[PDB]
Amino acid sequence: MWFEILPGLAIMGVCLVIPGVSTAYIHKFTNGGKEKRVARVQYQWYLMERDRRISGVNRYYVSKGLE
Amino acid sequence: SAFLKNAWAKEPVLVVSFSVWGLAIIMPMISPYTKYASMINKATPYNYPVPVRDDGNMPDVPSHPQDPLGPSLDWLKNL
Amino acid sequence: MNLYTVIFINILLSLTLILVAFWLPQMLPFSMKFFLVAITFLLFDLEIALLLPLPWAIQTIKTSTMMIMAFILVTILSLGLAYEWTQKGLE
Amino acid sequence: ASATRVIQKLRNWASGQDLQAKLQLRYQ
Amino acid sequence: ELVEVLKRGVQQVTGHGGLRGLLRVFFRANDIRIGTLVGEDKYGNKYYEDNKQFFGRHRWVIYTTEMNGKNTFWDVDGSMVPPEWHRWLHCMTDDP
Amino acid sequence: MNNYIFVLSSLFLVGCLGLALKPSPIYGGLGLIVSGFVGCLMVLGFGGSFLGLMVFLIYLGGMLVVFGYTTAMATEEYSNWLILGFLVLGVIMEVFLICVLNYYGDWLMYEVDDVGVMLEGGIGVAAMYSCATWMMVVAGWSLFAGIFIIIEITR
Amino acid sequence: SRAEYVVTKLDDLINWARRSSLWPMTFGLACCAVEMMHMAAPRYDMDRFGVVFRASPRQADVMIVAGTLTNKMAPALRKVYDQMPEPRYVVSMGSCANGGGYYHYSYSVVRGCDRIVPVDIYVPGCPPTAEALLYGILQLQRKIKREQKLKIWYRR
Amino acid sequence: NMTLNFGPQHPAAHGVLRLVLELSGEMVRKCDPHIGLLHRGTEKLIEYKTYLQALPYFDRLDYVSMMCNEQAYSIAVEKLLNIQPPPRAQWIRVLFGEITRILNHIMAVTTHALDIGAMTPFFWMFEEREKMFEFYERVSGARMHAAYIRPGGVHQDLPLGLLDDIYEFSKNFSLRIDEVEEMLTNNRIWRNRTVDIGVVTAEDALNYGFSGVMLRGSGIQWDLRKTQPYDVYDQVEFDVPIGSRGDCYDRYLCRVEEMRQSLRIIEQCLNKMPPGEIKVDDAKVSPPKRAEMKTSMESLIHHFKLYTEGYQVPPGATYTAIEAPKGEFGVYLVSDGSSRPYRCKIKAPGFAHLAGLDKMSKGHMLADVVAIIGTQDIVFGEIDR
Amino acid sequence: TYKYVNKKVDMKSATDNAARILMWTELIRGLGMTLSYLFREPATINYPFEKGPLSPRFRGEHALRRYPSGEERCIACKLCEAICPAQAITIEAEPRADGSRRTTRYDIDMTKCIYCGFCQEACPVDAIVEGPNFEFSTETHEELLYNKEKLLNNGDKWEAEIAANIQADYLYR
Amino acid sequence: MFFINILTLLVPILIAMAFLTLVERKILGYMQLRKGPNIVGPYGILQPFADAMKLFMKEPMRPLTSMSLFIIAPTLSLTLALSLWVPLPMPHPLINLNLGILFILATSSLSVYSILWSGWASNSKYSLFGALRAVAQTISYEVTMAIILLSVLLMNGSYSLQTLITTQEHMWLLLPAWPMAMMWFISTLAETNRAPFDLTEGESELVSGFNVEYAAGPFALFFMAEYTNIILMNALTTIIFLGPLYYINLPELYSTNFMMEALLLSSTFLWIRASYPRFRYDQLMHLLWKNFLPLTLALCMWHISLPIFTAGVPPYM
Ligand SMILES: CCCCCCCCCCCCCCCCCC(=O)OC[C@H](COP(=O)(O)OCCN)OC(=O)CCCCCCCCCCCCCCCCC
Ligand SMILES: COC1=C(OC)C(=O)C(CC=C(C)C)=C(C)C1=O
Ligand code: SF4
Ligand code: SF4
Ligand code: SF4
Repeated sequence: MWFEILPGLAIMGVCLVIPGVSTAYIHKFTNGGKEKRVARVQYQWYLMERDRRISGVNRYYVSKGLE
Repeated sequence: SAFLKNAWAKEPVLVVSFSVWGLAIIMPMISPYTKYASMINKATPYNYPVPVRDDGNMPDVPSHPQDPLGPSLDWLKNL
Repeated sequence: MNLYTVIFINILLSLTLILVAFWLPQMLPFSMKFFLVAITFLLFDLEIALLLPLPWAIQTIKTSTMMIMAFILVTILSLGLAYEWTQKGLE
Repeated sequence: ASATRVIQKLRNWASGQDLQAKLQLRYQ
Repeated sequence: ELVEVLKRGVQQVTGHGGLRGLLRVFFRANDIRIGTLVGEDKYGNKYYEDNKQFFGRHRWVIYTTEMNGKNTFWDVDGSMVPPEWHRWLHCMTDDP
Repeated sequence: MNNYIFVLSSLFLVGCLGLALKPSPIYGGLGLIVSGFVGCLMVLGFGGSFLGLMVFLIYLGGMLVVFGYTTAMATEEYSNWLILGFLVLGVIMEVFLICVLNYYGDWLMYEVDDVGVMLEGGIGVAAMYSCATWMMVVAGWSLFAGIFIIIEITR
Repeated sequence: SRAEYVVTKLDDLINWARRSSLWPMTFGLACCAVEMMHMAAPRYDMDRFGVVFRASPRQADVMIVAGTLTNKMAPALRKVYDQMPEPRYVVSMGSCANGGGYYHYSYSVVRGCDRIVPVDIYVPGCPPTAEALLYGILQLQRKIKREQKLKIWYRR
Repeated sequence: NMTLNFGPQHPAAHGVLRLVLELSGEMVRKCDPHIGLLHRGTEKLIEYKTYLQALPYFDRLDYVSMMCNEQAYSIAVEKLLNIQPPPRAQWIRVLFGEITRILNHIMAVTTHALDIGAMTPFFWMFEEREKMFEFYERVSGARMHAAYIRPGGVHQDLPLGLLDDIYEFSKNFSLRIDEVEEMLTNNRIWRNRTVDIGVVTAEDALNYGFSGVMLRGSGIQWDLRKTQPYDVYDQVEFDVPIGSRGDCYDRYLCRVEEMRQSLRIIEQCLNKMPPGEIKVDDAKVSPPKRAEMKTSMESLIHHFKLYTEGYQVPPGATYTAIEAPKGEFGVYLVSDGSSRPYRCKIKAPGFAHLAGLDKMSKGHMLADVVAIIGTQDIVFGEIDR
Repeated sequence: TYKYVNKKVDMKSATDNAARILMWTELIRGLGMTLSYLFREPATINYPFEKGPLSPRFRGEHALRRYPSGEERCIACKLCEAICPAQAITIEAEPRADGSRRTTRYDIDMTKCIYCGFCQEACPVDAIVEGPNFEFSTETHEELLYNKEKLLNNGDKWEAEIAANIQADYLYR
Repeated sequence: MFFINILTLLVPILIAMAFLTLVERKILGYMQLRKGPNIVGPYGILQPFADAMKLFMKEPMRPLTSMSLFIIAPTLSLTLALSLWVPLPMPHPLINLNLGILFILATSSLSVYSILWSGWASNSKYSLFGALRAVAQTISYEVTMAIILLSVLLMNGSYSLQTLITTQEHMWLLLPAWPMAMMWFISTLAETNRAPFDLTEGESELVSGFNVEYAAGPFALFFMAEYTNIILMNALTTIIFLGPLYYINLPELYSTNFMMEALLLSSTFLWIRASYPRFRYDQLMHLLWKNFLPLTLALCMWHISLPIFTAGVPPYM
C-alpha cells in the first residue's frame, strides 16, 4: 500500500538528524563538555579570551573559587 | 459603502491591506503601553553609568545603588 | 576562517563533481513591460535596504520618531507601487 | 481495499464522499 | 486493527521459508505475499493464486533458476512461462 | 596573513580593470559582481557587517541583476581575448608598480574598544531614524521621484 | 585481484546503473503513444522499473519510436537522435515503425525507422500491447546487462 | 517578431506539430501550424483496397476514438448498399460508440491537464481507460484498433458476460469523473489558465467549420446525434451539454458533461439491448457464419468471394457524418460498381479546428497556445490522414 | 434536449468569498483528494510475475496449426494472402508428391502485419490463427520476418492454448 | 574535529537529498494509483544511486556555447545550496553567523545567476526564454521573500537564526504571523521552482529552458542543488515559523522535532506538485507584485507598530 514510501523517508530522516545531533556533540566534546561560547558581541569575546589567559590556553578549562 | 461591500468580496486583499495599514496607524496612538517602549528601551543599561562627584547637596542615589534614592524600574517589574 | 574552510570544501566538492562528469565518460526579446518591473525591483530592493536597519532602530530611545520615519518609508513606497497600478504602468 | 477502518476514514474525510462504495480495485 | 496488519506482515515474511528464502523472493520480485501453490510446471516455475487480491495481481508466477539452464534467477523473462500455463497467468481461462 | 587586505584590494583593482576595458556588457556585469564581492569582503575585514551585506544584497543582488536583465535586451552582439591579454598586461604593470615601492597588515583595526556593548556597524546608520533624520527623508524623496522619472522616460 | 575479474565486476556495476534507469524519450508519432502512455499509467507502471519519460533529447537515453515515421519527420527523428547523450538506444515500437506497417507501400512513409536510426529492440504489434512494450524495455535491459565495454577495453 | 518552431517533439504539443510562431515578447503574434508530419496516405491507400480491408484504416485515422470512426465508414458503406444493420448490432455500436466517447474525453481532459501541468488526473483516469480497453479486447480481440464495427453490423456478438461488466464500471465511473472535477473544475488555478482563453464567437465558429464541442461550447446547439440520428441514438435520451461564454474552461465543462451524458446513454443500452443477430443476413454483404461455410456450398462460395473479391457496392457517392467524440467525422465515399472504393475523403473534425488556432490564439502567451491545442483535441492522425 | 454547463452581495456571501480567496480553500480541497488516494491500494501489476488479462479473441502472434494426425492444416487456397490488408502474407505453392496441395513458402512479414485478425477470419481450414503470445520482441529486423518453419514451430508450441482459445470462441464465430 | 563536523552536515544532507527524489517518485506515485520505483534494490532504496551513476557516465554534451559560463553555472548552484546549510540554527549551528538570515538571503539571491547565465550560455532559444522568465520570477519572489523575513526579524530582535530558538520557547511564530507563513510557504515554492510555480522548466510549455542543453554531470549538479534547496527552504520554514521544541539539557529533541516538521513540509511541496496545474508566467508575477506584495508591505507596518504599542520590543542580546 502506502506502507512502502516509509523506507525511503527513514533514510532521509536519519540523514537529517545526524547533522543536528552531530554538530551538537562535536561542540560539547571540543569545548570540554560545555557548550561552545557564542561570542556575538566583543564583550563576550573578551570574557572568553580572558578565560583563556586565566588557565591553560583553552577557555573551556574553567578555574573556580579555589584559585 | 456598497462598493466597500463588493470590495470585501471582490479584490478582498486591498481591503484587508488598507485596513491593516490603518490599524497600525491607530493602535500606537491609543495604547496604555505605547509610552513604555521609549522607556523600556531607554532603561536597558547598554553603557556604563559613570559616577558623579559627591560635591554636596546631592539628592542622587547615595553611593551604593542599593540605597533608596534613585530611579526605579518597579514599573518594569510587575508590568 | 572557519567559514572560509567550509566554503572552499563546498566549491571543491562541486568542482570535483563537474570534473568527474567531463573526465569519467571517456569510455531578440521585447520585454519592455518586464523592463519596467525590473526597474521597480531595483527601487524596491533599495527601499528594503533602507528598511533593513529597523531591527536596531526598534531599540531607539526615540521610538516615536522611528515609527513615524519607518511608517513614512513603507507608505511612500506603497504609494509608488499603487501609482504603477493607477497609471496602469505595470499592467 | 484493506482500508483497516482508519485509513478508510482519513480517505473518506479527505475526499468528502464514500470511495468504499465505488472502489478502484475491481473484485469478483 | 493495525496490530493484525502487523501480524499479516510478519506471516508474509515467515511465509517464504527462512530469512534467506524471503530475501531471494524479495530481491527478484520486490513483492512479498503468501498464496496457495496452484501448480509447479516441468520447466522450473511455481504458480500461486490469491482470491483476496485485486484482479490484476491475484495470479502470480515465481520464476525458477535455470529453466533451460540459462542462469534465469536474475534475468527473469516473460516468455519463460510455458504455453499451457500462459493462459492461466493471463486469466484467459479460470481452470488451472 | 596581514597581506590579506592588500590582496583583496588588488583583486578589486583588477576587477575594475576589466570593467574599464569595457568587455561585453555581460562580462562587465560579471566582473563588477566579482569586485562587489571583494568589496563586501574588505568592509567586513574592517569590521563593518551591515555595510558589507548591503553591497551584496544591493549590488551582487539586483544592481547587476537588472543590468544583466537589461543587457539581454539591448546587448545582442557578443577581442575579449585581446582584452584578457591587456588585462594581464595591466596586472603585471600593477604588480610592477607595487614592486617599485617594494625596493623602497601592520596597522588595521587602528583603534578598538575591547569592552563595548552597543558598538557595531549598523547602529550608526540606524541613526538615520534619529539625529540624522534628513538623510533618509531626502533619500525617500529621491526614490518617490525616481518612480515618476522612470515612468515618463519610458512612456 | 586479477584485473580481469576486477574489470568484469566494474563493468557490471556500470551496466547495472544504465540498465536500472532508462529514461525514455517523448516520441509518439502514430497512436502508439496511447499504448505507451498506458505503460506510464498505473496498471503497468514504467517508473517502477526506472523509466521516467524525460522530455529532452539531451538527458534521455532510450528513444521509443512509437508510430509511423513519415518522410517529413524523418530528418527530425535523426536530429533528435543525434542530439541525445552518447549512450543512446532506440526501441522501435509498432509495425508502423518496425517496418512500414499498414502504410508500407505509401509514398510518404519511411519503411521502418531502422533506415533512419539504428534500432536495438523491435517491439511487434499494430498497437504493440503495453505489456509487450514493457517486455521490449525489459529485453533492452538484458541487452545492456550483457554489454561488456571495459573488458573489451582491457583486452584491447 | 521572433520566429520559433514549437517543434515536432514537444512534450506538450500532442503528437508532432511544428507550430512556427512569431512571438512579440512572450505574446504570440502569428500562428502558422504546419501539418502533414503524419500524412501517411490513408486516402490513396484505400482506393487500392477492398471495402472490408479498408475498415482497419478508419480505426487508425483518429485512434483515441477507435470505433466511433469505424461506425462512420460502416454507415457510409451500408447506405451505398441500402442495407442497414440488425437491431442488436445497432445498440452495440451505440454501446461501444459511447464507451469510445468517454475514452476520448478521458484522453482530451487528462492530456489537456498534463500540458497545463496537472499530472494526477491523467493517472487517475488512465486506470479507468485501461478498464475500458479490456472491454474492447474482450469484444474485439484488440485493446484498441479493434475492427469490430464492420460495414454490415458488428463482427461477433458480445462475449457472454460483457454487459454485466460494462455495468459495474459504469456504475462507478461517475465517482471517478467527480474526483477530477474537485481538483480542476474549480481549482483556483485551472480556471485562470483556461477561462477567457481562445473565446470563439458563435458566427465565427460556424464560419470556420468548427462543428464539434467547439461549436457547442459557443452556445450553438448542434449535435448530429440529435439533429440527424444515426443507428439507434434516436431511441436513447440524452442532453447535449451546450455552453455559454465559450472559452477553454467552458468547453472543458462540456466535455466532462458529455462523459456524464454518455454514462446515461450506456446505461440505457445495457437496459434495452435486443436479442437478435449482430450482422446482416445478406451473405451478399456480410460474411457467412463459419459453421455454415463449412457445411453449405452457397455459404462457402459467398465466404470465398466476399473475402477474396468483395461487397461490390452499387455505383454512387455519399457523405455520412456522425458525431465522433472530437466533432463531425464524415466519409465522402465515391464508389464505382467495383469492390474497391474510388475516393474516400475523410472529413476530420480537427482539420477545421487547427485552422482556427490562428483566429483563436491572437495576442496570447506561449502557455496560452499550449492550452488551446488541448481544447481542440487534435489527434494528428485525423488531420494528416 | 440541451443543458447549460456554465450558465451561471450579502456580507455573508462576500465574506465567505473572501474566506475562500484568502484562505485558499478550493486549493486545500484539491490536496485532500490526492491524500485520499495515497491511502488507496495502487493498481499496478508485477509485470513478469503477474500478467494483464487477455481473453480468448486476443490476436497476439501469428501461428500455422496442424491436424491432430500431423498434417499441416493449410491447403494453400491463398485467400489469407488475398484479404491481408497490409500485403504481409506471401504464399507460393506446388503439389506435394503426395499429390495433395501444400504451400512451398508461407511468409508473414510481421513488421508489415498490422494484426487485424482477418486472416484468422478468412481461412477455410483455419490453418492460420492469431495466437495468444504478444511477447515476441526481437533484436534484429530479420527475425520479425517469419517463414513457414517459424510459424509452424510457433503453431506447435502454442497449439494447446490455441486449441483452447478457438474452442472457447468458435460458437461466437 | 571541525572537519568531521563538515562531513556530517554535508554527506548526511547529500544522502538525505538522494532519498528525497525517491520519496518524491513514490508519494507522487501512490497519489496517482501506482507503486512507484520498488524493483531496483529493496523498496527502491538503491534507485537514487542508480541514475546518479547513469547520469555521470552518459556524455556531457558540449553544444557548439560559452564554455566557461556554461560549466560555471552548475558549480555555483551546488556551491550555494551546500553553503546555505552552514549557518542553519539546528542546535549549536555549524557557524554562528551573527547576521545569518541576511547571509541566507544573500546566497539565495546569488543563485539566480546560475539560471540566467545557464540560459545565456546555452545559446538555445528555449533556454534563453527560460532564463528571462526565470530571472524575473526569481527576483520578484525575492522582493516579498525578503520583506516577509524583515517582518519576522523585527519580532525576533536580530538577524541571527539562533535567536528564534529563544523567541519560540512558548509558541510557534505561526500563531502570530501565520498570514506571512502562508506567504513564506508560497514564496518558498517559487524560489525552488517547484510545481505550482515551475515555469522555469515547464517542460510542457517550454522544454526545460534551464537545462535544455545540459545533460549528465551538469544536469546532476543543479539537480542536486534544487533538491537540497527544496529541503533547506522547508527547513528554514521549520525554524522561523514552526519552532521545534528545545531543551538545553537535551539538545537532540530539537533535531528530532526539526526532522519531523522538515519532512512533513518537504512532503507538502511534493503533495502540492501532483495536486496543482502550473501558474502562467504573467499570473505568477501578478500574484507577487499584485496579490501579495501589497499584503506583505502592510503587515510590515503592523509588525512595526505591534511591538511599540504593545511595548513588546525584543531583546537585542
Ligand atoms: C490585524 C493585524 C494584521 C494581520 C491581519 C490578518 C488578516 C487575516 C489574514 C489575511 C490574509 C490571509 C492569507 C494570506 C496569504 C494569502 C494572500 C492572498 O491574498 O492570496 C493571493 C493568492 C490568491 O489570489 P487569487 O485567488 O488569484 O485572487 C486574488 C484576489 N485579490 O494566493 C494564491 O493563489 C496561492 C496559490 C498557492 C498554490 C499552492 C497552494 C498550496 C496550499 C497548501 C499550502 C498552504 C500554505 C501552508 C503554510 C504552512 C506553514 C508555513
Ligand atoms: C510531464 O510532462 C511530460 C513529459 O515530460 C517529462 C514527457 O516526456 C511525456 C512523454 C512520455 C511518455 C511516456 C509518452 C509526457 C506524456 C508528459 O506529459
Ligand atoms: S503500428 Fe498500428 S498502431 Fe502503431 S502506429 Fe502504425 S498503425 Fe497506429
Ligand atoms: S487460408 Fe488458411 S488455408 Fe488457405 S492458405 Fe491461408 S492459411 Fe493456408
Ligand atoms: S493479421 Fe491482418 S495483416 Fe497480419 S496477416 Fe493476418 S491479415 Fe494480413
